[PDB]
Amino acid sequence: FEHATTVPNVPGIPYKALVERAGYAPLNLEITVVSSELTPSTNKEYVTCKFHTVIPSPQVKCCGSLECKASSKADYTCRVFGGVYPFMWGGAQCFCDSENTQLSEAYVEFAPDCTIDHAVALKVHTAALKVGLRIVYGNTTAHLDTFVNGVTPGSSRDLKVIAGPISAAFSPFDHKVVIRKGLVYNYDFPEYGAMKPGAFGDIQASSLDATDIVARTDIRLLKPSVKNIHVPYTQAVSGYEMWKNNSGRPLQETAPFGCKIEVEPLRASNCAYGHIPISIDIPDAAFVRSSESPTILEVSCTVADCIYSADFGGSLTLQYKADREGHCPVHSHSTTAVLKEATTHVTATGSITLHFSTSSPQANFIVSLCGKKTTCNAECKPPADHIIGEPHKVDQEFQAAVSKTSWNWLLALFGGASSLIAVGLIVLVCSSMLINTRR
Amino acid sequence: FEHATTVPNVPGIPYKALVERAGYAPLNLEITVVSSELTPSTNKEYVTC
Amino acid sequence: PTILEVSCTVADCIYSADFGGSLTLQYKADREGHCPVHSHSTTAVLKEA
Repeated sequence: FEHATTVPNVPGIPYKALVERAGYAPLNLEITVVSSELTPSTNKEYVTCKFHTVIPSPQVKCCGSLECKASSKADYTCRVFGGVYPFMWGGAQCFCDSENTQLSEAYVEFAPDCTIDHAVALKVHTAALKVGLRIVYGNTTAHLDTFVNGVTPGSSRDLKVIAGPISAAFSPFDHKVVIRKGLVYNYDFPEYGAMKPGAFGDIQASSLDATDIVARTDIRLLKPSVKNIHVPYTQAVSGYEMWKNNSGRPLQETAPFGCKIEVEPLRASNCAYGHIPISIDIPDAAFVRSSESPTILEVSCTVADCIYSADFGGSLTLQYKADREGHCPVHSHSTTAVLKEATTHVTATGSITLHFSTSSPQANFIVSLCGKKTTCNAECKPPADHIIGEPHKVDQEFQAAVSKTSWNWLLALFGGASSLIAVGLIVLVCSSMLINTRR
Repeated sequence: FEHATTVPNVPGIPYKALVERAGYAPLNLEITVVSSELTPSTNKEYVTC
Repeated sequence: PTILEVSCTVADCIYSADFGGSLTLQYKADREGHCPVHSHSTTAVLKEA
């Protein structure tokens, strides 16, 4: 039976449903998103990190001239200085006062420590929500993973499931994202090759192992104005370190919907966003023929002490009579209430003390027991503790958020205001017809 | 879970209340003041005889 | 345990400082066990709990 329903995309929440085929008995269905692994499609724009300004050993032509040459190295820059007459500890390193030039040279390369303390820039073209689902149907159950797309079904042995499209398309990753030592930051990094000095990504390459690194750290070669040989290099503060100091907190602690964030591959885990359209290809052998299931003769309900809370703050006792003992499914036909239990034993007579959690202050919901339906209602009170360590298993249907004791006043006062809107016209009709009867 | 109630300030009398822990089955609660010790703040003024 | 049905029939009783009152309750329950018993009304307190 290819049943279908919408499941709330909240991790660990046991959503419950009931399937009512014609000839087969009612069967309990419950779903929980045990995991979500929203992984975006991504590619490496560039790696970036601290750079080891290498200022290579300078070159000299003691009596002649020199000229720089082009090079592929990152931010490679050169100047030829005249009249340098440089010295080393041995003494003067050249034999001409004039006619002597210094070829200073500078370039940048990834520091040896970039093997680990480095960042990688990634784009997130799109993200597909792959949710691991725990599914239980009748007494049997299976654990499987599915993609919330509505195109590719997730099948676990005989049980096949199709999920999606997600109710609300969502992703925590901004179009640009940067990864650093397992942390994730949504910094709007500049495009490949678009390096700017001192900002993030001032040096970039496709890989730390690459030999085509490029950079633009505004490195400047000053005029050697000292007796000993020197290459006075002045450059912008290392952009990677500057960003590291001002990155703000990582998305890993600020992503919406409480999503945990993990690398390898980049993904958002346990996001609690929207709802997941679910359809299940339940194998027929899971059901039993209606007459095979115990069936009630008479049922009644009593609910007491209930409290609207994320906890199962409600308690109710259902009284029943049934054709025979056995196991029965139980469910709530009102989504404003959900039961803790799901299946119970039953007897020719007796009662089941069920547990439930509800948001509406009135426990006004139709409980279904073994295919029968019985109304239950009672005043539920606000919890004594304003905070609970558990997510709510229900959402406030505004139609029931107003208590009967409060909805009472709405449905009372909205009526009376209209009470005379027609009476004036009725009096007009009466007087006019009296005139037409006497005129 | 916490509960609160007023209690008659009478020694030896076992006061009794019922805690209605929502979905948990209620629990009896007898509050019994074994003794009271109203201690005034005091300072010695002087000894005399 | 929890009780499906219950009713109160008070025996002869005396309003006094002591437990001069006695009452009885018929009950129907789902199973055996120690249920709590208490008086929600402030003007009366049960000896048993």
